[PDB]
Amino acid sequence: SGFRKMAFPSGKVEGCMVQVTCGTTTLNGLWLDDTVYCPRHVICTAEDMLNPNYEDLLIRKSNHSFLVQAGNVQLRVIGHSMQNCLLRLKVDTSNPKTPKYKFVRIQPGQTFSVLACYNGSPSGVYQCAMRPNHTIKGSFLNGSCGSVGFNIDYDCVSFCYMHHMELPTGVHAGTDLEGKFYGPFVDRQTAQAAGTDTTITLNVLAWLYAAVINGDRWFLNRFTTTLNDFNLVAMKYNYEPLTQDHVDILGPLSAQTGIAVLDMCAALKELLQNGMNGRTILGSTILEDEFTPFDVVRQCSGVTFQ
Repeated sequence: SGFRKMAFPSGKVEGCMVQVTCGTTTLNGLWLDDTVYCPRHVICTAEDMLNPNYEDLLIRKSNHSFLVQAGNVQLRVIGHSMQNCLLRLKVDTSNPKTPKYKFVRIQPGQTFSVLACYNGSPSGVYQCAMRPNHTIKGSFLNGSCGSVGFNIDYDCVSFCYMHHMELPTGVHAGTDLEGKFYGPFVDRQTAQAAGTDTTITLNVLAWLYAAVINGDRWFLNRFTTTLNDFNLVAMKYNYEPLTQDHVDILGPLSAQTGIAVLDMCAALKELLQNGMNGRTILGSTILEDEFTPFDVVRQCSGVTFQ
């Protein structure tokens, strides 16, 4: 029993974190095999960040312009190249702790674990959801750039996020491990701001299924709804439209609980229109949207508390 925002064990990632310094700028890097990946803005000073031309700034650097430190050991850079918004620093030693891994670009609404790091030293781990507006509500301080996001599938680490910037509202923006930003953001100091966000409908439904699996049905009702009628309510409450693909994804949870997807949608519609009347669901007083259908199946029992 219980239901918590649960991160994946971070050990496999901790062994890959290093520190990268260029000039007076230091941030984190990810060391896999003989390559260290880090934000390319490590080559920028606060002043360069106003209007950096990375091609021009990088051509002025040599391999020894970069200092890479793994724990107490200094790694020697023997090559460098830029890939989108990341730098790939080839070093003379292969990381003996490299786990089996993959680079994946996650989609909006999906979740991942973040290993917050400073000076190449892991400091904390927590779960984040990629918001529909392509930002994440992380917890980062100066020096956290290069910290990574990941999911673990068996013993394979699927890296999906590298941290690059904080936006005006305190939320965060970054790239996948190929250096492509999530969202319309860029790695330069501009007036860019997070666009309007929306609640992740599929995740809210998944979590309501989790509540039933864990033994709570107070919020269910005798009604059903069509996808279109549900979506009229979703637009009013700033929820993403429900799609048939979402309905299909919810099949396994619907099967485990015996509650048809559109019937759970009718329950959600009522919760949105009437509120929760002082009650809680899985300990929460609000509708949680940062657990995916996969997250629920991962954490909840496979047997419903009927």
